[PDB]
Amino acid sequence: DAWAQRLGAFRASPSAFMAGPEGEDLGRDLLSDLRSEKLSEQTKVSLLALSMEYPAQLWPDASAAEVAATSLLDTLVLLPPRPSALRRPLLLAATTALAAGGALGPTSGASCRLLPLLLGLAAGEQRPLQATACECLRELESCKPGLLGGSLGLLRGLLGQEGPVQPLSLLLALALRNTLVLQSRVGAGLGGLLTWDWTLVEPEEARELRAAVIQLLDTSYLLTPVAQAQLLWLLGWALRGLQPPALFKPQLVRLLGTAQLTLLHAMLALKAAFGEALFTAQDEALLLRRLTLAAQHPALPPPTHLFYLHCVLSFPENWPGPQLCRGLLPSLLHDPMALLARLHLLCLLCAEELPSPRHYLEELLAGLRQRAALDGGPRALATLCFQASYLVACCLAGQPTVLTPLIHGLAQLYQARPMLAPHFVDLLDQVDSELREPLKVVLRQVVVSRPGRDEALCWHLQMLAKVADGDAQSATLNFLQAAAAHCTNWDLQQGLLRVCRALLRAGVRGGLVDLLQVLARQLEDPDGRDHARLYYILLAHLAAPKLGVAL
Amino acid sequence: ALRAVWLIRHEPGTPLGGTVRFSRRYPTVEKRAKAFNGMTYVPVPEDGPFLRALLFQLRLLDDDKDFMERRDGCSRINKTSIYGLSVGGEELWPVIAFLRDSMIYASVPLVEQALSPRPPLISISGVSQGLELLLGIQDFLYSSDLHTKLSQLPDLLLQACPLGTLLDANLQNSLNSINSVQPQKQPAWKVKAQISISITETVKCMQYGKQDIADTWQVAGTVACKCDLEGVMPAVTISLSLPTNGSPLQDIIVHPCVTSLDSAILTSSSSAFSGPYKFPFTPPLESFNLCHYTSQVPVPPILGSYHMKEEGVQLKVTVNFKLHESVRNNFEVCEAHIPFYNRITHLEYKASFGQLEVFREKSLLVWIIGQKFPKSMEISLSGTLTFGVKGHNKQPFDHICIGNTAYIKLNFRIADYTLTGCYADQHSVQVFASGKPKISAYRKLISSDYYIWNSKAPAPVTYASLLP
Repeated sequence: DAWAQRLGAFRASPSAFMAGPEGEDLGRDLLSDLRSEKLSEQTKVSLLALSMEYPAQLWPDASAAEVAATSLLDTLVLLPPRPSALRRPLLLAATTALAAGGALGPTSGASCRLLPLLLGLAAGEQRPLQATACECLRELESCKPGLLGGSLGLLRGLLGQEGPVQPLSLLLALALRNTLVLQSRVGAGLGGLLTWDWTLVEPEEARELRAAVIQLLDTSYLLTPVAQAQLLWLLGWALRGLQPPALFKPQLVRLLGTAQLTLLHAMLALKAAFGEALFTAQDEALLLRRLTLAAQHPALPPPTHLFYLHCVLSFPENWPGPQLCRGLLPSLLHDPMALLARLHLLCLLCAEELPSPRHYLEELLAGLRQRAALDGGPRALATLCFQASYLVACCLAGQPTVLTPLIHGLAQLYQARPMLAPHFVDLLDQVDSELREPLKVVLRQVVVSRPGRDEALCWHLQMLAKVADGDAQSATLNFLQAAAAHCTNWDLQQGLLRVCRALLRAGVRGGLVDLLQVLARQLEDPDGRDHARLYYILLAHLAAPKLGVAL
Repeated sequence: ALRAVWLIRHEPGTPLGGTVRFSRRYPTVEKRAKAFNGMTYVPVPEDGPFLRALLFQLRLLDDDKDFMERRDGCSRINKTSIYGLSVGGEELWPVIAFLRDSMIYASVPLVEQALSPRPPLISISGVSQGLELLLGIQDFLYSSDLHTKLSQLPDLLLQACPLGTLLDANLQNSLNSINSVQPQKQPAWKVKAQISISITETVKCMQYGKQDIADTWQVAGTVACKCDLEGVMPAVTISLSLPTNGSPLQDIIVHPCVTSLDSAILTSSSSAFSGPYKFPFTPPLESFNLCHYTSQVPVPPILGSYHMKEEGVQLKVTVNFKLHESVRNNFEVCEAHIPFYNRITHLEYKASFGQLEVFREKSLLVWIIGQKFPKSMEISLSGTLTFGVKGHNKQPFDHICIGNTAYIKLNFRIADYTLTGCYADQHSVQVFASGKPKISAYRKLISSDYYIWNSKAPAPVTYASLLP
């Protein structure tokens, strides 16, 4: 329990404890007992794991980072010459401290001592050490561009020699990209780079690069899917503008016969970056079919389904039929969050208007409404209905044929389930005017249709406030007058004056001098009555613009 | 390149919501995020605030709130599992998550461009990378050992994701490489030819049974194999012998380790030959799946019906089944469970075969048909189920079952008889190597979703079912 209680307070909160009194010397102790012998294997392992995990919290300044770098390097060299388990973690922790401290640079002794060490070690627990060192070198090269562009000839020559496929492959690819970009930015090329410089921080090449790409592809057969995806993504970045892609065409075509979440995205971004150079006019069709298939294939988890359902909608075109729209069209066998990924397809199909797609949309939205009206269910159902309504409204503002049933269904749904007041308010606050107005009219008609004796008044008044205007005066005034007697709690007594304030803003003048008057004279809480008095005075004594400027 | 990784077990009722079992942050990538993003940078919070925000956004922490416009809004639509967290007045983006068997998985990747316009998700590689790592962890932890699996995880993934960049997504391989210590291009996920192909064709069928409405059945199948043979490059591609009565393969997708899929597999979506099944693979230390197939057969295996005349409190479920002759008459568990959503006090039943044991809750009488149907191939239940005080919330509330609409949930299973016709063959082994394939093939049948849909009531319908 020498260091366990020490690291507990830090891994509870790094920035909080490092801002405390004891954390001032925590890094000092940790660097001190690095070469000690009183610390067991487990304590050293745990301390070095923390040194891995948060290099930004104990050595902020560049000078402190350099000092810690030299200290770690010293205790790594000065280790006992016996097989132990501090070899790789020490190098990786020093790399983390140097890279995240900002003290790395060619003009510093710590970096000039660390970099040759990692280069030699990775050049070749020997295999795990080599892998760890290669990863450290690649990460350092990522931190400062070109930092590790020194031994490219070594890896080129020793590709068949010792060294794990994945680390050297990734490091070589990253170095190629960074070095070639920098040198072509200068104006020159590789200049013999195929055979530890620090100056990069500030024809034959085609054949050499073709050899590089074939070697990378050949060695990539061992690459795991995730690393394979990043390799191909950055390669498709690099060689888009800078030999035909028919070298990598067989591999890409073969990999598109898969459905793994990473190779599919590698193929998708490869086509979205390379554009229409390699894509055929019909290969886009097969890719679209497979993405749509994978958007609903039972053998895959929900996340993969929804990922490809988002990919298909924003699919990247090469040179900007109905059956594909029938392999993904929504149903009511779909879990709540997998329909809205499919609603755009149905809105697209029905916009240009087998049962009539409007009829199927009516049945689907009617099922969603019937789910929503079920009292005693979760809120996911109502959220589904309203998000679907928003998507169709934005997508189909311009066809009253499909929209009149939607408006009628929403009105009936409000009549059935008054507890959904906030959802309608948000929808009204988002949708455009072409749908804001008729829905406003019909929902006002629904709310003022009842005499006003319901127990859902606290849910009616919210819509009444969110919709009241100067179109239908007398009906609204009658409904509000009836509802005045059914307000006993402060919540409804504020929704009601929210309605009156909405009328205020609209500009209605006559009769309101009595509606607001009666509300102010016949409510329960004093605060609502004073609210009404103020708003009635504002409407009665203001000119039209000054109310918008002084109320 | 991620920024951090998580694994939070779902703990209902606890105010914190769970106890993190894994929280590794890579600060090299955070400095990279500063350098790349610039003015749009938003830092990664600590464990506590992250857990609070993620459980809030996943709708898993106290969903009883009336309306939170930051979550339930009509303008914030989440059509993908890549959510955007809002921590410390900053919109963290992108944050990944999914749930299965009470185990959350999460990650925040790196985007190498500014966030002032939210870049399209068809471009960020990190979303795919985070999702795949999370799926690999999910497969590892609940593969089949209660805490010896979750204890070694921090010492497990470090060997796979040391400094923010993944190496291999199979955590079983991290266990193989850490606990146990390649001069050729041996695959980076590998540390007497015996193969255990466990094919499994689940018959889900909303049989319905109307005139214009089609009877909706579809069988979901898969093949789990392994070329777990010694040698340098042994070759064992197995053949599955669907008969002449059986259709060719249907709905083929493959494994990440799998090489490719045929142009017909790309075409035949929802060569068309029964052979020779030549499936290229790459011998894994994992279990390679050369394909997952959902075969079609025109003959439904079981047919059913259901009427519930709501004569007050008399849910007379005059059921009537029809066991197609192609189905072997020996069912391991043909429990024709009959849940009673939205509704047994008085089991005044008339069971033709097998007990109809009302369960102790007296809410859903799971009528165990048992093991085999009678010689009449028809059960029935004219039960005067005189239910007492109307349960409005106690009963299982299933929205896909309202009113006189419902269906019998037959949880029926069968050993080695499915609806497709899989039969692996070994005498036709053709390869560029030599060996003895011990192809321990198999099959099964499960009730994925076998709702014998009541034709005396409306049923939800898919798209093509109404299509003539």
